Formats: sequence, structure tokens, C-alpha cells
Amino acid sequence: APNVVVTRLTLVCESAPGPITMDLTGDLEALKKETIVLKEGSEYRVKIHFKVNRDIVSGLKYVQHTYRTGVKVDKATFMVGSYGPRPEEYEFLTPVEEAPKGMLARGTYHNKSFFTDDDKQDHLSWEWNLSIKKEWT
Ligand SMILES: N[C@H](c1ccc(-c2ccccc2F)cc1)c1nccs1
Repeated sequence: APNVVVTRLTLVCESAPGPITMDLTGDLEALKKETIVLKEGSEYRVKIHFKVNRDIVSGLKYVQHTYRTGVKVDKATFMVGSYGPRPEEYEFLTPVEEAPKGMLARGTYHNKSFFTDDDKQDHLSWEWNLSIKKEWT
């Protein structure tokens, strides 16, 4: 196994009716067909779960590109930092944001995420899609 293994992404969202999560050790091609529903304007954080198996690592970074029709790609980079090896996964959470709101902001957002580091290692790259809706259903 590699030293760094990305295991899961969770959208932390107090107001959501149920868990919003994806197993990133699974089939990343199938993951593209999933659609996460977020009610417009909901507060959320992105939580990345990962394991460090063998050696202390430094300079971890989470990079998230969000595509939306008609708008320039939104590119966000987060410093994740240094972690030692242990059996239990670590969790990194982005700062809280407000999901888009209004009828013109509803519908599909396409995300491409990267877990990487100062050494530009591809710990994991993955796509996942979000649908912003008026209600949770
Ligand atoms: N600011 C918007 C934008 C940015 C991020 C998200 C988002 C990404 C992951 C989880 C939940 C989210 F709400 C949605 C909309 C964009 N502007 C230009 C392209 S995307």
C-alpha cells in the first residue's frame, strides 16, 4: 500500500437529512454517476479522510476545482500539513461555506479534487458531482 491513502470525502452539513459521503477507495469511474444533493444556501464543510501508513509526511494539500456552466472554474487550495503514521484515519475539514442559492444557482456543479503535497505527489485525484436544489428532495 502507498504511504498516503485517501479513503473518503464527506460533506459536513448540519441541516442535511442524512449522511453525504463517498468511499474513495472504491470505483472512481462509478462515482461520477452519483449526484450529491445540497439544499441551496446550506452551510457545509468538505471533510477529507485519509491514512498515513508508514512514514511521517509533510506539506499535504487539498485542491478542489469546481466547474459551473457560464462561470470561470472556482479553484481552492487548502494547506493540510504534516501527519505521522497510525492505524486510524485522519480527517481534514475546509472552512465553512454557504452553498449557492437562488434559482439561477441551482443544478449541476462538477468538482475535480486533488489530494497532493509540496512534492506534487498524486495521492488521489477524483471527480464528483453536486446538484444544488430548492429543497433537499
Ligand atoms: N462558487 C461556485 C461554487 C463553488 C463551490 C461549490 C461547492 C463545491 C463543493 C461542495 C459544495 C459546493 F457548494 C459550489 C459552487 C462556483 N463558481 C464558479 C465555478 S463553481
